[PDB]
Amino acid sequence: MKVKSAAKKRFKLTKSGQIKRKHAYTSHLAPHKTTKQKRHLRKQGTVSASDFKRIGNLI
Amino acid sequence: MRIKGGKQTRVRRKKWLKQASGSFGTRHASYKVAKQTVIQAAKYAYRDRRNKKRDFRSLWILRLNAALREQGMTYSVFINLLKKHNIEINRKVLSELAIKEPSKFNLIVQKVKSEQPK
Amino acid sequence: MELNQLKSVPKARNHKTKTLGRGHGSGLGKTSGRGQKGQKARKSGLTRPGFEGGQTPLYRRLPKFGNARKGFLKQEWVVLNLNKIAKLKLDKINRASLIEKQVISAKSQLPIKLIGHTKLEKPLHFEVHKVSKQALKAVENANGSVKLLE
RNA sequence: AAGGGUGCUUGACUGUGAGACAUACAGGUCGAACAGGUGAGAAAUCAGGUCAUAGUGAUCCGGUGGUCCAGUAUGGAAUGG
RNA sequence: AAAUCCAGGUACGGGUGAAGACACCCGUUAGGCGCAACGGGACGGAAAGACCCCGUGAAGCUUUACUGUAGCUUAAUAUUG
RNA sequence: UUGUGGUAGACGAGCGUUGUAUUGGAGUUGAAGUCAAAGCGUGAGCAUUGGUGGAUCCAAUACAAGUGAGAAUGCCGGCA
RNA sequence: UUCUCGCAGUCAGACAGUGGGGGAUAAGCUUCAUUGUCAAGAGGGGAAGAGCCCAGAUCAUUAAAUAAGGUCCCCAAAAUA
RNA sequence: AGGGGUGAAAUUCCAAUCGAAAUCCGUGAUAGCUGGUUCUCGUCGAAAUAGCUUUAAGGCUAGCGUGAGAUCACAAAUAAG
RNA sequence: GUGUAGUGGCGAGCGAAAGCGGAACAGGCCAAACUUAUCAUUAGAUAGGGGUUGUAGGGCUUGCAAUGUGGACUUGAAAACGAUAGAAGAAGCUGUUGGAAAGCAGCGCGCAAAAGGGUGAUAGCCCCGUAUUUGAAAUUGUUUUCAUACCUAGCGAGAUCCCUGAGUAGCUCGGAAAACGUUAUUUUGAGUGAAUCUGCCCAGACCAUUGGGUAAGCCUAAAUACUAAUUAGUGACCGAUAGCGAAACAGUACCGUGAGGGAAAGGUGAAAAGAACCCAGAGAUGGGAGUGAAAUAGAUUCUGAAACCAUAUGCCUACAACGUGUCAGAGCACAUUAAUGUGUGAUGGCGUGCGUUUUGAAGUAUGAGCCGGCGAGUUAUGAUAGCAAGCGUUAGUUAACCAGGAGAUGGGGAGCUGUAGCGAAAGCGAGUUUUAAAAGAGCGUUUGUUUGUUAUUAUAGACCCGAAACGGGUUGAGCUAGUC
RNA sequence: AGUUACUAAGGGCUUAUGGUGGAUGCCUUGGCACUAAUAGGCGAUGAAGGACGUGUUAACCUGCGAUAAGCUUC
Ligand SMILES: [Mg+2]
Ligand SMILES: [Mg+2]
Ligand SMILES: [Mg+2]
Ligand SMILES: [Mg+2]
Ligand SMILES: [Mg+2]
Ligand SMILES: [Mg+2]
Ligand SMILES: [Mg+2]
Ligand SMILES: [Mg+2]
Ligand SMILES: [Mg+2]
Ligand SMILES: [Mg+2]
Ligand SMILES: [Mg+2]
Ligand SMILES: [Mg+2]
Ligand SMILES: [Mg+2]
Ligand SMILES: [Mg+2]
Ligand SMILES: [Mg+2]
Ligand SMILES: [Mg+2]
Ligand SMILES: [Mg+2]
Ligand SMILES: [Mg+2]
Ligand SMILES: [Mg+2]
Ligand SMILES: [Mg+2]
Ligand SMILES: [Mg+2]
Ligand SMILES: [Mg+2]
Ligand SMILES: [Mg+2]
Ligand SMILES: [Mg+2]
Ligand SMILES: [Mg+2]
Ligand SMILES: [Mg+2]
Ligand SMILES: [Mg+2]
Ligand SMILES: [Mg+2]
Ligand SMILES: [Mg+2]
Ligand SMILES: [Mg+2]
Ligand SMILES: [Mg+2]
Ligand SMILES: [Mg+2]
Ligand SMILES: [Mg+2]
Ligand SMILES: [Mg+2]
Ligand SMILES: [Mg+2]
Ligand SMILES: [Mg+2]
Ligand SMILES: [Mg+2]
Ligand SMILES: [Mg+2]
Ligand SMILES: [Mg+2]
Ligand SMILES: [Mg+2]
Ligand SMILES: [Mg+2]
Ligand SMILES: [Mg+2]
Ligand SMILES: [Mg+2]
Ligand SMILES: [Mg+2]
Ligand SMILES: [Mg+2]
Ligand SMILES: [Mg+2]
Ligand SMILES: [Mg+2]
Ligand SMILES: [Mg+2]
Ligand SMILES: [Mg+2]
Ligand SMILES: [Mg+2]
Ligand SMILES: [Mg+2]
Ligand SMILES: [Mg+2]
Ligand SMILES: [Mg+2]
Ligand SMILES: [Mg+2]
Ligand SMILES: [Mg+2]
Ligand SMILES: [Mg+2]
Ligand SMILES: [Mg+2]
Ligand SMILES: [Mg+2]
Ligand SMILES: [Mg+2]
Ligand SMILES: [Mg+2]
Ligand SMILES: [Mg+2]
Ligand SMILES: [Mg+2]
Ligand SMILES: [Mg+2]
Ligand SMILES: [Mg+2]
Ligand SMILES: [Mg+2]
Ligand SMILES: [Mg+2]
Ligand SMILES: [Mg+2]
Ligand SMILES: [Mg+2]
Ligand SMILES: [Mg+2]
Ligand SMILES: [Mg+2]
Ligand SMILES: [Mg+2]
Ligand SMILES: [Mg+2]
Ligand SMILES: [Mg+2]
Ligand SMILES: [Mg+2]
Ligand SMILES: [Mg+2]
Ligand SMILES: [Mg+2]
Ligand SMILES: [Mg+2]
Ligand SMILES: [Mg+2]
Ligand SMILES: [Mg+2]
Repeated sequence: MKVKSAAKKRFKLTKSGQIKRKHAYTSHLAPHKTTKQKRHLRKQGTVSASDFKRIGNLI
Repeated sequence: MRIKGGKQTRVRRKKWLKQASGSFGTRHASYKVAKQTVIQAAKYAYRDRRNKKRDFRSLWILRLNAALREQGMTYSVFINLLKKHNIEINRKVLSELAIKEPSKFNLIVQKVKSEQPK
Repeated sequence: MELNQLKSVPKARNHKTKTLGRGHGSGLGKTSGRGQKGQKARKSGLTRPGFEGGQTPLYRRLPKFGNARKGFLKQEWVVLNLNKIAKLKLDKINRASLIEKQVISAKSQLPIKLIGHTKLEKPLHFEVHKVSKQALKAVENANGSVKLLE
């Protein structure tokens, strides 16, 4: 099996197996979002349980 | 390792054929029709065990009802008198008494008729 | 045990094999567990991994991570940790001493780094390319010493 | 009163954010409180856009500004982060 | 010989039922089995409906649909003074 | 004591076929096959006797599978 | 019936009662909310009926008491006023 | 001589075949579509719903099943206030 | 190394080069300088000597030391090991069932032979063979020894002079090769075009410093790939629907103009001893006789299943509405895997098949005429999870390869997982990222590894059957259309 | 007047037998996959593959080539 080249470059793993990710809606059209929204989307997150199984076998 | 089927299919097929012995023509010759008839016959046998339990009760009730009408009493009141007198006898044995032992059956009806309940 | 009576430990060798084609009595006949007349019941299989039926998959929806050092490899380091080095039995910890103990391979030239905070009782004499300030403080709080190779 | 007028102003701030609402996911909504430096006011207090709910489009690609990161032997540069 | 054929010992009327019954419910009629006839029914037989729809099916054809290309035409350059 | 209808499906426990490895046993005084019978099991299944047959087969514990047929307008052969 | 992990199937539903929308207070119509059954559930009543009523089949018994429903005959079971 | 031939032109004919022969090869083309999928017993036992989908006969996540483990009460059910 | 760096409508996907561990190992030779001889020597050509490079080499002039070692090498001579026929090769009788002994039983024997085949059943000692010891006139293979050709040789000094592969390397315009979808490196269709050891190329655009290497000339054993064929042998491979399509005279019969497509079919008995002879018949043939253990083993030739077709003992059936059965039930006829027995069923109650797909099928939906055989969840390489075993806290485990029986295994620690995490990264480190912040927040401040089995999954055709099609090659104008 | 058996043209069930048929079982001068060696070519000095012919011998198969079911030598 080959690791998907798109699964990597977008999902980093951690010590306990959580898969770190970046928030979307952070590429352009900035004035259409509030500074609260922008500063909340700047921080990184982890995949939800509904996607953890699908990303585990993808990596 | 080429395992070849032989004596396995024939034995389990001949079991079904043996069960469907005494059927009409192809229903005992061909394995397929024989298998269907055995399954259907098993369903019939299952259903008629339950239905036998009910039909024989009905026949005993009919015979007992007739035996009482000759003496002027009805089935609906005979069972009520039996309960009030605490007598506990199957309608089967009561019908067997009325067919085999008329004198002793008449003794039971005489006591339930008038004697004080309990 | 003899060759005419040989037995495995219970619940180690034989497990219930799910035979998918042999009759309905096993609960795995006819359909064989695929369902009914749908995509997952054909010979093709289970589509592609990560597919969402045409909706943009999760990876295609999220931004890509950035690689600052493009085309480079991180410089690997051999790290001696203080919490476990006490369990190891040796004094005057240099590169040569680690080779006989086989913590480091003799055919490796990676630089040695010292890391750790856990207090140690007996003194050790390290020969390390790099050492933390507080790791050195712990080592020198005992009667040990550390020399920084260059 | 959350409506009208006047004076002074630009919080239509920076770094964040315990806890919740609603949600398949992605996203959305409210927010106490902390640090920095301000505006109004004697002060208490209020100000992280409007009486509230519509006014918006993911990823990829490339462009612009800044930058305490990288710079394929070394110093730069190219090219990236 | 032939297509056909789940096993059959294969009535009619009203009703019922997957909505038009030889087989179900309630009634009526009918000794067993042929032969010659004629086609009412067995939604009769032959042809995995050609009509309609569906498939991110195929093929043929058309064009100012898109992307290309044979050919035709123009210029630079080499053979070229 | 509470229970035991059941499709899709999940889980557990078993039967049977062929061969191999270890043990033991039967067989021209008749093995397999094959037919019949008024047997034994909860189920896959397993015996007893007799006829035919003429040389291999059985039991136990493990292991490996081309390992289980009623349907595919399924293929082949035979016969209605 | 909450939390974590392994393996699924399901994305065509139907009818009955009740409250409505579309239709015409028509549909065994179509689209919702809710209570049940069938799907995946036999038995008894409804003459016959997937969805109505009574209920939930481990096997055997020619034992007894009952639910819906019924007691002239078919067909088990009644009498008084 | 076949993304070719021939055609007093009908999509004519090209070995009983022609919207583009016959045969072999890539090839076991692909088919979200039909059909089929072979021994037994026991425990439990659904759904036909929401959102997204060039999606509507398909797919993914959530909801409902099953196996293992944890949570003993503050968790979840049945009644009264 | 790793599915890593990277490359991808950054989508499906693709995927090295270093380094490390192994198998094998080998380096040689031309052009130019310089020189010799000859070509109307206009040679700028032919045939020789000299030379083969990078810690630069060679030529020019001048000396010392050399007569060797080794080849990818020619002829011969000799020897050894084989290949293509073969020779020798131990050990048993008696009795019993039986047609037949080799089975069975008693008493023995041989073995460097107990692999196998045949012999009237199942033989170590009946036979052929096998283990072992041997043998080649003739052809041929490998290796070794001796001689013999050919090639093959070091370290200095001075001169400061000469040579070192040109339409070549670069550059421009279109393509391509490399993992790369064109780009440092490699290659080329068109055009242009250099320099000469203070030289030229390279170290992912490019420049400078440092370093590495010598393009535009050639040849090169070994490890590597494969088996139509010859010899020996093996198989938890097949055993006439299986195995090659073909166990038989199979690419045959047969189909088609052709390319092409393409079957079925094995077994008497130890030995033919294959049935002389008689009877019926025209004869085949049948019934006896005979041979044989068996003729119901008879050439129709091992065993002989079911569907299917006939005969018969026993029971029932011609007023009867039937998914053909089930529960009761007389009478009739028998006697068994001795069992409240078996065969039939006058009559009464109840009763609309099996799979498929559907909300719902007795179905006026679908699939099967019947019987028998065949017929659909696998393998290889990885990931996750459950269960179990081995080893354990500086753990755990080997891959290739070598030896060993086509073995378990030993050597082989290259590597892989875990041991410290955080960050895009330099970097820091039980902390780290964000930030002016140490505050706050995110992630961490611990529970391993290698196998066996099961389940799921990824790449492969991936449970089986089925398209209309698409692309590449060949065969067809004996029919037909046109032309000659 | 009333209740009554014998009928079986034919059919049904059970059992037994005979016939068509070649399933199952046992076996194989045959296949398949490999191991260890050998070898890796033939041809104008006429090849591979075929036609024809050759017997004391019907055809077919095999062998052989007018020296024709075989010729010489070791
Ligand atoms: Mg079979
Ligand atoms: Mg099931
Ligand atoms: Mg499943
Ligand atoms: Mg469906
Ligand atoms: Mg299906
Ligand atoms: Mg499905
Ligand atoms: Mg879309
Ligand atoms: Mg104001
Ligand atoms: Mg305001
Ligand atoms: Mg783009
Ligand atoms: Mg650099
Ligand atoms: Mg016929
Ligand atoms: Mg109706
Ligand atoms: Mg159709
Ligand atoms: Mg299309
Ligand atoms: Mg297409
Ligand atoms: Mg021109
Ligand atoms: Mg159950
Ligand atoms: Mg066995
Ligand atoms: Mg026998
Ligand atoms: Mg099979
Ligand atoms: Mg609904
Ligand atoms: Mg609906
Ligand atoms: Mg309604
Ligand atoms: Mg309404
Ligand atoms: Mg309505
Ligand atoms: Mg409706
Ligand atoms: Mg359904
Ligand atoms: Mg019901
Ligand atoms: Mg009813
Ligand atoms: Mg129950
Ligand atoms: Mg009662
Ligand atoms: Mg009542
Ligand atoms: Mg009555
Ligand atoms: Mg095309
Ligand atoms: Mg037309
Ligand atoms: Mg034609
Ligand atoms: Mg196919
Ligand atoms: Mg398709
Ligand atoms: Mg249940
Ligand atoms: Mg529901
Ligand atoms: Mg709903
Ligand atoms: Mg679809
Ligand atoms: Mg789901
Ligand atoms: Mg000899
Ligand atoms: Mg001998
Ligand atoms: Mg022998
Ligand atoms: Mg260059
Ligand atoms: Mg390429
Ligand atoms: Mg140089
Ligand atoms: Mg560089
Ligand atoms: Mg050079
Ligand atoms: Mg064959
Ligand atoms: Mg055959
Ligand atoms: Mg021919
Ligand atoms: Mg005879
Ligand atoms: Mg025959
Ligand atoms: Mg025979
Ligand atoms: Mg009669
Ligand atoms: Mg009458
Ligand atoms: Mg009737
Ligand atoms: Mg009847
Ligand atoms: Mg009856
Ligand atoms: Mg009926
Ligand atoms: Mg089935
Ligand atoms: Mg339908
Ligand atoms: Mg329908
Ligand atoms: Mg019908
Ligand atoms: Mg139809
Ligand atoms: Mg259909
Ligand atoms: Mg049909
Ligand atoms: Mg069949
Ligand atoms: Mg595991
Ligand atoms: Mg090993
Ligand atoms: Mg913290
Ligand atoms: Mg362990
Ligand atoms: Mg002509
Ligand atoms: Mg007769
Ligand atoms: Mg008869």
